[PDB]
Formats: sequence, C-alpha cells, structure tokens
Amino acid sequence: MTCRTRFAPSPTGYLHIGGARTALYCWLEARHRGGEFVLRIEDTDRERSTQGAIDAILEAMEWLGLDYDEGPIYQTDRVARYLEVAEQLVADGKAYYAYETREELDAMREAAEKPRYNGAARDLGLPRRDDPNRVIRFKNPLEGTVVFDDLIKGRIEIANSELDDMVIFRPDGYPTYNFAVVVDDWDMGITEVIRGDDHINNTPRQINLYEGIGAPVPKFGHMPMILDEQGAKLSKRAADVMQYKDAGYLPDALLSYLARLGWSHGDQELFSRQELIELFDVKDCNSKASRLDMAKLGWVNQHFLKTEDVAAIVPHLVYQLQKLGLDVAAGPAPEDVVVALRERVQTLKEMAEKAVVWYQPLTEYDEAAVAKHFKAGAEVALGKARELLAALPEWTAESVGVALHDAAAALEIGMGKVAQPLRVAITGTQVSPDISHTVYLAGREQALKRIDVAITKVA
Repeated sequence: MTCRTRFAPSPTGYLHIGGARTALYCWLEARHRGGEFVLRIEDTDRERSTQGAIDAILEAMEWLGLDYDEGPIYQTDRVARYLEVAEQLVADGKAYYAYETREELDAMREAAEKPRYNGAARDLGLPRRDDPNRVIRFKNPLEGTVVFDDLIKGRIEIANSELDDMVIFRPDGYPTYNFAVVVDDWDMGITEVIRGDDHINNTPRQINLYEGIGAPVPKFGHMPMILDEQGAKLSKRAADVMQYKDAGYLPDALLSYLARLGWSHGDQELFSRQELIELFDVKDCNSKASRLDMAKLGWVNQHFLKTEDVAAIVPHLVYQLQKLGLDVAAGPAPEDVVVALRERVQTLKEMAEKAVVWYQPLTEYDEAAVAKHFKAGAEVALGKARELLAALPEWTAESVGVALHDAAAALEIGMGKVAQPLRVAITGTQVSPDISHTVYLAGREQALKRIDVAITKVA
C-alpha cells in the first residue's frame, strides 16, 4: 500500500556523496508519495562500522535535512532474525548445509566457463554439524530466467544458469549481504528498492530469494554511479558530504545539484527542496551516468545564496565565521553580512573570509591602495562623510547610504570621490562590496574611528 523506501549504507567512515544522492532519491520518492523513509545501518562488519563511522552518517543526514521516519535500524540487532529465516528455509527444503573448503571452492576455478558454485550439496540433505566451513546455501532455481522491470533501467533479464546457490549464512555466524538485505527489506515492507547500479546483478539473486521465502517482491530502481570530472568512479581521492559543508555550500543547493545529477524535469535546473518533493518520480531518473561538475555546483550555490531567505542562510554563515575564530557578537549582525555579500560570492566560506574586515580591528593597509586614494584632497570627502555619518540618528544600511549620497551632493562630486577613499578607510584595500554596506557593516564606532585614521594618513 504505502510507499516505503530505505537508505541502507554500510559505514565506511563518512557519507559518500553517492550515498547522499541515494538517500536523497529514496527520501524524495517517499516524501512525494506520502510514505515512509527507513534508515538501516549495515553494520555487521564490527571493524568498519565503528560508532564514529555511524555518527558520521547520522550527522551528514541531519546536515542535509534528510530526516528518516524509521531507524536507524542496525543489522547487528537482527542476528537471531536472520538465523531464524535461514534455518526455516533449510527446514522447508529451500536451503541446505554445505561444507566445502575454500580450496575446494577455489578448485572450482576451472573456467573453460563462468565461475559459480557446483550445487554439489544441494540435494544431499546434509545435517548441521560443527565445522569451520559450514555454510547455508539457498536453492536458486535451476532453469528459466529472472525478469524484472527496473524503475530506472527498464526490463532486465538474467539466465538462472548464470546464478548459483548463493551462500546466505557464513561460517562466522553472520548472514551474507544478499540474504540480510532481503530479510530486512521484507521485514520492513520496503516497496521500492532504490540503489546504485553496481548492485544490479545481485537483484535477480534477491528476487529468487523473495520468491523462495514467499515474500512479495518489491520494485527496484538502479541509478548509475556518480563519476568525477575526468569520468572515473568517484572516491575521496570531493567525496565526503562534510567536505561540502566545510567548503561553504548550502545543503539545499547541494541537494538541488545532486538531484539534477541523475534526474531531470524539462529544462529546469534549480529546485527548492519543496519543488524536489513535488516533482520527483524515481521513474524519471536518468539511466546514463553523469559527471561531477564543481563549477555547476558553485553556480547552483550562487542561486540559493541569491534567493533563499536570509535567515535560512545565516546559520551556515555563522558556522564559517566561527571557524575563523571571530567574535560574531562584537561585529555586524550576520544577516546584514549576508545581505551585503550574498550576490557577490560563491560559498559561505568565501563570504566569511571576506567579512573578516568587519569583525576585527583594521591594522594592515594595502600600500598601493593608500597611495592611490589617500592623496592630498581626499580628506575633504572623508571629513564630509565622517561628519554626515556621525550625525545619523539611526545606523542602518539605508541611512548610511543617505549620508554618503548627501556627502557627494554637498560637495558636488561624483560618488566615486567619496567611495574610493572611504573603501580604503574601512577595509585598508580597494576591494569591498557596496560602499554603503561596507561602511554600515563596520558599525558606527568603528566606521568613525577608521575614517579618522584615514584622514591622518592623507598625504
């Protein structure tokens, strides 16, 4: 009935953006269809799945706003369930014990064709016995083909003679991936399995397992893996979601970009989170792979910086301000910084770095800037601006702008004769955003003090 999807990562230490994209599509499918999104942690490997690695997944999903209706559900919590189902398949004659050694299985290297398991023990009905090579194998169908209509890839058909009686339970007491994932997806009523297409050849093995169990078979959707700019499969050697946080990308912008990587809607290129929910259908996902494009993502991030609500951007700027060890309380309000810089930067890291000049005293002047704009005569504009700014009853970006325009009009000069030296006065450089905001963001006390210093540096 109700659509139910899952994200089932195996913890490696961080959330790969390929995994983020998979979580995103599963989340969007569930949200668009008013269903549930389940978080499962494939944590049986006790070495890889440290608590720290699990926390990295959870923290990254929280940063992206990918809330989950259910979970996290841990495979290490479900061991007796896996063994119960495995042993019931044996009792029902649909799975069996086998005992071959690795070198016996290795001796089935004999290609001449494709390697697989002999099925030797399949009808031998061997009892359970204490043995380090004991496995439980599923009786896969011997003949015919497996068919499924992949939501993304279309009709897929694999011959059963290409499959074998897969191991479903290992000598070390743990299920195999193909067994655990079916039992989990069955137990949690998953209706649409949406995952990367490097899992696609295990799908017919899983489908047969559903059918041997007597479980309804879900639909499947397999996305091509994300490639890097050169076209190779992606890895940390821009893969960590938290790296994009540290670089200053907005979560919603990363999500819009990741969605557009393997999904499309006409010629639209930019999607709010609300638009993604409204428009997403896993069936509209691209079957062809796409490359990363850091430039497109920066472009996407610029749009979100330009159009999202200021209060939505603010906490992400504050994060970057704190990284730089800045006393945010003593400097300008971060919302005012966002207003002055949101149209002029590509990331919030860049925004924070360009905002440092308002959060600390001005001590280092660009010598070339002083030489160009603090020539004799510049004190007239500076003193007139200083006088008008000091008389403002209120200190706002608008009122500062009026004082600066009044200064130019009072002296009957172009705004450049005011802005150029004032820019060096406030920042020590000839690079800043709009002069009115640049002055405003220093605050009243700092603006007057810095201009006073500037007037003493004239000639």
